[PDB]
Amino acid sequence: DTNGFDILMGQFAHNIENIWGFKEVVIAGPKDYVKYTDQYQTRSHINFDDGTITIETIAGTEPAAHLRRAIIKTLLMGDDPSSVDLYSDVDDITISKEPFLYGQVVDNTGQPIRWEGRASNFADYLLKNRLKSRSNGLRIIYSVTINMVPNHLDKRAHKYLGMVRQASRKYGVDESLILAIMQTQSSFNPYAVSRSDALGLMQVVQHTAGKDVFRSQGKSGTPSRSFLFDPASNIDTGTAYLAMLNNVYLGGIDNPTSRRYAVITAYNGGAGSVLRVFSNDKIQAANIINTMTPGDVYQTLTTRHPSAESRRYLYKVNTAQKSYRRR
Ligand SMILES: CO[C@@H]1O[C@H](CO)[C@@H](O[C@@H]2O[C@H](CO)[C@@H](O[C@@H]3O[C@H](CO)[C@@H](O[C@@H]4O[C@H](CO)[C@@H](O)[C@H](O)[C@H]4NC(C)=O)[C@H](O[C@H](C)C(=O)O)[C@H]3NC(C)=O)[C@H](O)[C@H]2NC(C)=O)[C@H](O[C@H](C)C(=O)O)[C@H]1NC(C)=O
Repeated sequence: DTNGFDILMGQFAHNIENIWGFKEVVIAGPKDYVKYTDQYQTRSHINFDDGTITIETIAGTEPAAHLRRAIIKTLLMGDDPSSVDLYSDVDDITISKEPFLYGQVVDNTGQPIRWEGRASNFADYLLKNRLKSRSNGLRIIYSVTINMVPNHLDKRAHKYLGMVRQASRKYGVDESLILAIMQTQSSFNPYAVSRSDALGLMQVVQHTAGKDVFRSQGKSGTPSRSFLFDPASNIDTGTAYLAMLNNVYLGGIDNPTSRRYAVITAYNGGAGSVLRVFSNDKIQAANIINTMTPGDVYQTLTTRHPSAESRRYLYKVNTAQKSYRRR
């Protein structure tokens, strides 16, 4: 095991904790892109659920200078998530004719940003007119907040719809379920990384779901971090696990709506945990489910299942699915 990945997460967080204070240890998550540059002095934070871009620095020397730098690079960054290291300070951000953010944010001119010229003017504007300052209690932080367009979610999702269509046809899993999961888990952030090393758009863990999927396809080993950070691959894997959950691990459930509630919960909690909500023996755990209505099942799962994380998850995913379901 290269748990030596845990180690440099530990090293990463401690390097930040040293420089920013334990009060300011902001680190990438499933719905939050956070990239440190300039030796942990400058950080760029995209918050994908709230539609905000926050670019901070704590450097006491020419803060505007390299706020400007992060601002231009972040706006123009070409999404290759598999080549970006959010647990590192090395600048592995690349400028692209087609920035990942293109269309999700407009300058104060109202124009989408794709050229270094326009990006530059916009940085200069923000620096002159929206420069903010804060202090942790012990040292001064300079920042710029950039609001993303109101329909930024839809813009982002548009990138992956084709993949979702394909995966859905392939594995017989509803588009709306894939989209509802993906939205809930990452808000369609391809750089998404969790505290349990779930990876990518559909937040797939390598040694559990990833391993199962490979095995179920005559394939050997476990998907790498590069693989699960490639949109197409990740969505195909996640969707495959959705199908594996639905046919194999939870096929005992007869009612498709009840199976779905079970499948959704299990995607986050494991089918094991889900079955052991009805009882320790998979057999009549399944038929206790076969006695209840789906409203029951959704009830019993949203209230009486161990992981609080899961109980909210099922509520969340079903709530999103209802909006992606109608066409
Ligand atoms: C962003 O939030 C994170 O979301 C992730 C999902 O989007 C979620 O990851 C999921 O976590 C659960 C466990 O927490 C995990 O479920 C396990 O899955 C494996 C693989 O199918 C099961 O192991 C198999 O068990 C069967 C029999 O049941 C065996 O026959 C088979 O051989 C086993 N295969 C392997 C490779 O071991 C496992 O079943 C256990 C062993 C059991 O029956 O008791 C499941 N666990 C449980 C408890 O049932 C799920 O697959 C995993 N990944 C995905 C893509 O869904 C994150 O959860 C993390 C890991 C967490 O625990 O916090 C979510 N949270 C975070 C913080 O990242």
